[PDB]
Amino acid sequence: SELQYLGQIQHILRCGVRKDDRTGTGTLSVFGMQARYSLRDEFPLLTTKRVFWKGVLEELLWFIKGSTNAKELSSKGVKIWDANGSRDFLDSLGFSTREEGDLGPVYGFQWRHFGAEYRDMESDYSGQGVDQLQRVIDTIKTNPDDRRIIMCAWNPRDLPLMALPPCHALCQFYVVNSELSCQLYQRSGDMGLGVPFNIASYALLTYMIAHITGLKPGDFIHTLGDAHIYLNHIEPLKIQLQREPRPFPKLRILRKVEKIDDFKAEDFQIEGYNPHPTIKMEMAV
Amino acid sequence: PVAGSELQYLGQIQHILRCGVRKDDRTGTGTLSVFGMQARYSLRDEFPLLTTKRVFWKGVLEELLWFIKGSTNAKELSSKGVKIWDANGSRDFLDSLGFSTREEGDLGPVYGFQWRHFGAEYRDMESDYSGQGVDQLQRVIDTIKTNPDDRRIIMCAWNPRDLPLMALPPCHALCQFYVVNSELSCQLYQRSGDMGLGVPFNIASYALLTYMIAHITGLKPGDFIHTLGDAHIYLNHIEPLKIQLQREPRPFPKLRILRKVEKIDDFKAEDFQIEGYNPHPTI
Ligand SMILES: Nc1nc2[nH]cc(Cc3ccc(C(=O)Nc4cc(C(=O)O)ccc4C(=O)O)cc3)c2c(=O)[nH]1
Ligand SMILES: O=c1ccn([C@H]2C[C@H](O)[C@@H](COP(=O)(O)O)O2)c(=O)[nH]1
Ligand SMILES: O=c1ccn([C@H]2C[C@H](O)[C@@H](COP(=O)(O)O)O2)c(=O)[nH]1
Repeated sequence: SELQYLGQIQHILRCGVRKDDRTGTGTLSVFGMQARYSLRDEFPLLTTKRVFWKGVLEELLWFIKGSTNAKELSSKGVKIWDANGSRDFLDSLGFSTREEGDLGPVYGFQWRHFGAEYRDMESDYSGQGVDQLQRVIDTIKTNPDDRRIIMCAWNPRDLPLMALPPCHALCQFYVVNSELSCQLYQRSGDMGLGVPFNIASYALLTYMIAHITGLKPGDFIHTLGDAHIYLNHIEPLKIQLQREPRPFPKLRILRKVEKIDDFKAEDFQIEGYNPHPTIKMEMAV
Repeated sequence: PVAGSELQYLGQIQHILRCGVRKDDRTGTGTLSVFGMQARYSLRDEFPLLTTKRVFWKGVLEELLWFIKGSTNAKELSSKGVKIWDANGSRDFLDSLGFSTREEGDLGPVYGFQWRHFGAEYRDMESDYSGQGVDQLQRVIDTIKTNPDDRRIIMCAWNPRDLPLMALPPCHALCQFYVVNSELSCQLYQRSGDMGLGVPFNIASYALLTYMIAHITGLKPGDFIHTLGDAHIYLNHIEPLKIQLQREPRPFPKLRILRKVEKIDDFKAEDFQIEGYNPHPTI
């Protein structure tokens, strides 16, 4: 359960090697990890530290709508991408002609219009590109034993146009005994700030697709590439590691939804979530 | 001591036999399947060519060189004695997918096309794609030489746009490279792995690729992390694998690169020598 995440934190603190990165700060890094989180009658929202669930829900709906505009997500109260869409950051990447908030062809664009010619964030891409999100839902409805149910956000062609290359680069879905499972490949995971957020993110997505396809949520397999702890996250994570985890909350979908695009934020309710106080961990940039 | 050796593969075989659920697949046969597995194989002064069963090393070497050249022609690999792709390029098979206008052997935009010209408009196997697409294979080599701490060293063969034009969607869809202490490591994401026939072949394949890139970039090979999606054992493979599972593995061989190669395209099959490979008889 949650001990698997805490075990990964401990393993990086005890066996992780020092490795500098692009942000100038240091990390303790381990390459190649895998954890398994059950989705059966529980939702893996971490209890040893309060997780920004409101951000998790809005960002996933922000992904599903295909939006690549940081202002669209920030206006919902979730400012997690405002640093990567700011004028100073876009200029540091050479995007002087882009309006502030244009993250480029990122998660939302690749999920819904993979292969389309990206112009800007306010363009209409209807009918353009590959709709991977609907393709995986239809494949599950008709051929649940398929071993190719993959949604990939890593686009080498669109890569130089992205404000930040996708961290959760590829995910695969798996069905057996009417149970829907999902494995995520995260090329680089910020164990302090991003990883707890990403775990609930793809657990919520599996709950959405299971509800649409009438399946029961199974497991979420979290595979990491460069699993790293930033140096300014060492002391906060040592505090979290000394906390006793509480029971995971449960996720209730309030109404019967037929299409993935009809999900609203008011359709989801987290019950029984009593986390420890939040731990401030600053984003590296 | 287990460590990152062949015992991990045998352990995965045992775990699927004991905890794998029955799951039908696209083929007429069944599988015992487990979703989500990960193993670690050391590349330090040894090469993970499995010893509990003889591995088609000639196929491993020729197929990787066939990928590096950007070829999507099954006949080009078949002419080297490796007929593993001949079924997916046959005339009967191409017609069953709707590719009636394709010459026999045209596998479509597959690994060789996606590794070297990702995003280019695919025509056929005899086309010239010079200057078109993203050369991921050269990009990862350049990134390792100049920015080894980069967390984006990724070569991805999964192309949703080119997917309906492929004779077979990529099983090993994405791999990532990692550098620390002058050691090059590689993690592979395999969406579905045949533990009996494919997985031992794929382990040596990407371990050999790590040896090639380490030789060019002047780094030491480290570990190869094998991540699996649908790790499955075919039902007709259960009894042969139970026999292999009762065998004691022998020490891994060593891979020797005979000459100093500067570019990934200059590697020939005669540049590699496997020494000390003593596998068990085939089952
Ligand atoms: N280095 C580095 N760069 C990154 N770029 C984007 C991410 C992903 C990502 C950022 C932030 C969060 C979060 O939880 N944010 C907040 C939580 C709270 C709260 O818990 O009260 C209040 C405010 C925020 C906020 O950011 O407005 C979650 C995922 C990321 C990373 O993880 N690492
Ligand atoms: O969803 C996300 C977004 C970002 N990050 C973290 C991983 C890295 O610490 C940083 C991205 O930096 P690069 O690996 O691209 O250098 O953000 C995550 O873990 N998950
Ligand atoms: O490099 C490869 C190619 C194929 N396979 C096996 C996995 C599956 O058993 C089958 C492919 O079938 P699909 O997963 O596409 O259904 O071939 C491998 O293990 N490795």
